[PDB]
Amino acid sequence: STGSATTTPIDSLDDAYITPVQIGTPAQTLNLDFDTGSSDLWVFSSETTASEVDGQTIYTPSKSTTAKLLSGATWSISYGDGSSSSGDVYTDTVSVGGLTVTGQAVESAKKVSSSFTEDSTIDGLLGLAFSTLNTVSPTQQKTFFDNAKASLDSPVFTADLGYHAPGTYNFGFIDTTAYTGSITYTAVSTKQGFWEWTSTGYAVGSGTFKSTSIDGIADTGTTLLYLPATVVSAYWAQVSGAKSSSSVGGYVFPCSATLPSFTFGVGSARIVIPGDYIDFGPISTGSSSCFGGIQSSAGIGINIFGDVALKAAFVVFNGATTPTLGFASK
Repeated sequence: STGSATTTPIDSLDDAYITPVQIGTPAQTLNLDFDTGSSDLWVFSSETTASEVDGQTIYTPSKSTTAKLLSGATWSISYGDGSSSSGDVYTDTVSVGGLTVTGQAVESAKKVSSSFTEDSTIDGLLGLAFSTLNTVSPTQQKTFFDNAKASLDSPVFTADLGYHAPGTYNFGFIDTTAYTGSITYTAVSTKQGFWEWTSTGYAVGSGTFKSTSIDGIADTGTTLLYLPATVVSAYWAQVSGAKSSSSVGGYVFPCSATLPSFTFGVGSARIVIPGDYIDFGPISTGSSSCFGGIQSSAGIGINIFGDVALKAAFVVFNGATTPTLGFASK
């Protein structure tokens, strides 16, 4: 089997991407944030505290003939940005882009933090990291990909995120028309439950490539590119007037600036992030100070190849017995 779904930026900055997901019988379609940095599929629901729902589409398990309470199971998650959610669990039929999993754990939110309430466009998350990070207790549950894997033509999914435009998540096949050149594959460590890999270095604009190992995770659920402070300083030093602002919470730059590209290494191959991808606009409406899309990972504890990096590539998440990651230009 295979599946293919379009993923759409939630706003003009590509702050996140939403992908329609069918849950239950008859289908209830929710727009979920596909997140390769977590492993819970959770949704706004009929059980969510009413004061914490503001425009989201909710899953109502009582209206699904295939929903079954997973008795005794609860979940609770916190994300790197400080947001969180928690609740109980149903199993139900879940389909993405024509690909159907029966018995998928659908984690129903009873509580969500302010960040989620305030974002009307995201109805929940669909985790695509390794199932070892799934938070369901006392019986840990499998991700949608893990459940689908054995049925898929090939045990892979791909992320093809657009810059200021829609893109595609495919399951079970590699669309050879979706990228240019060849795909370069690189080793993955699953020891922390992430799609963790090692970049071979970086370049700033037309500068010389610096060969250096950068351990990080491929994370579709993080907006920006978070790298070591040395690397990030080297980038922003090429932008006149750029500076790290503790009050704003990262590097800002004059909105009048032209940003250089940023290149990262995948084995001997190179992915170029155009400068435009690194502009996240005025820090506040009408400001001439703009927020940078490359930020320091210092104090996160891990480097994160978020959407800023991933949308510059066609990315293969290979879930074979020994997982790997593939990157191609597009």
